[PDB]
Amino acid sequence: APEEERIKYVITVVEQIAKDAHRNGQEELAKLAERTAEEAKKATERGEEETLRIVYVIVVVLQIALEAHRNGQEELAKLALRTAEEAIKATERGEEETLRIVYVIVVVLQIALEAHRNGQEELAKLALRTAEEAIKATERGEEETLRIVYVIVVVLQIALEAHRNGQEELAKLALRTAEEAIKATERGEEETLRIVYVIVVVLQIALEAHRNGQEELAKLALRTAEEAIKATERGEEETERIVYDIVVVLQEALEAHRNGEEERAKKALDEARRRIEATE
Repeated sequence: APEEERIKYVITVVEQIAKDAHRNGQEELAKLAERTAEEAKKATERGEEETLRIVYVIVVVLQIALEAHRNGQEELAKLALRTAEEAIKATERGEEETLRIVYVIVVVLQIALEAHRNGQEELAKLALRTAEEAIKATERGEEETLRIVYVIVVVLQIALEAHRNGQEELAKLALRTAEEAIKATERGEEETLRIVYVIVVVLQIALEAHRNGQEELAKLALRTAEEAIKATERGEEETERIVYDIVVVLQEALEAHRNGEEERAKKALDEARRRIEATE
């Protein structure tokens, strides 16, 4: 399993740095390596669970399209097919986004492995703390995607219940809400891909500069990628605030639909749609 061998090598290298730091006496490097190696384990475990929920979402959206076609409602089946296609495009973008983030971590840890092996302990500590911030930022993106997945799953359940209850207006309005949530996630993936590629370029500068002996250039480039990751985290914190404001609206739509007040549930999903379109 190539998806399993690359992760094992990443964790093995960092754990090897922690053992070498302890025998040499650098506990700051040891505690930084041990914590970074653990953050990678949690990012891998959280990534595996994130992949399963996304597959589950795609099955549900496709399941609705096949069911709505058999029940006669064709306009809802086309809307679910359009929603499913964008969910697939969103997942494929996340795959390339994940593939570039993994390369980010590998390059940084390669800098840390070479810096610690060549004696530059201050450069090795700088690389490991940048690697940890990159993993922490990735975990914050994984948790945020899971929050987005929950928004989609709740909306998909409303559309299925409304479809089986003959409430096509609420079913179409829900799928449209789930549709915009996927479009908003796509636009966030596009802007993130532009940032991650920019960070890859800067990290390749530090790796080559260290191998060629430009230590001052290597530290400044590695330092530049650190604040780029930190600046990206601060911007993502604001996006998390809006999503929580959307989840509260979906809970109002859930409670209005289960209690029969369908007019309040439609107004709630409509207000949530305007907020989603404004996010990105």
